Amino acid sequence: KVFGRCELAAAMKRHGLDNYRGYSLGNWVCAAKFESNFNTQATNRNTDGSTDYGILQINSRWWCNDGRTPGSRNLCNIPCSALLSSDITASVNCAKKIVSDGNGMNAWVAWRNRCKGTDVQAWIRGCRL
Ligand SMILES: CC(=O)N[C@@H]1[C@@H](O)[C@H](O[C@@H]2O[C@H](CO)[C@@H](O[C@@H]3O[C@H](CO)[C@@H](O)[C@H](O)[C@H]3NC(C)=O)[C@H](O)[C@H]2NC(C)=O)[C@@H](CO)O[C@H]1O
Ligand SMILES: [Cl-]
Repeated sequence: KVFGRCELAAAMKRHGLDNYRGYSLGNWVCAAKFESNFNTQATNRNTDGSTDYGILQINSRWWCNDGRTPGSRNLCNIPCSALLSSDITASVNCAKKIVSDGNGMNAWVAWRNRCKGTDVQAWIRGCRL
């Protein structure tokens, strides 16, 4: 599923990400835009052999099991394929644990390099929230 911007904003708010760990909704929408272009099916291989999955490009070295990332963890206790669903529940629940793990939203490379320190409020402009 390719979410609309305000569509994804509304789904993220419903699942409790607006101001989760202090990060306003626009941060999460901006992160998803540059991680996945709002595409729940997005996957990308990393040089270390891990893969990033879904709307928030959650990585198989730490967070989910894809059966092909040796010596990895599965800290969200979930198959990585669950992160590709049109329903973002699994991705949001896993994202909550990631952003709680010490480094905040810096865990998302695209957020650090493209959203952090910008006017992220613009990402929810016009949305009926
Ligand atoms: C969205 C996503 O999947 N992002 C991936 C990152 O999560 C990952 O970064 C590494 O994440 C682990 C787990 O959060 C980091 O470990 C934590 O490090 C902090 C100290 O910095 C410590 O407080 C935590 O206890 C520790 N958690 C553990 C050990 O479970 C680790 O620092 C991150 N590594 C780096 C190089 O930033 C990166 C890299 O694999 O991938 C993203 O895609
Ligand atoms: Cl980047």
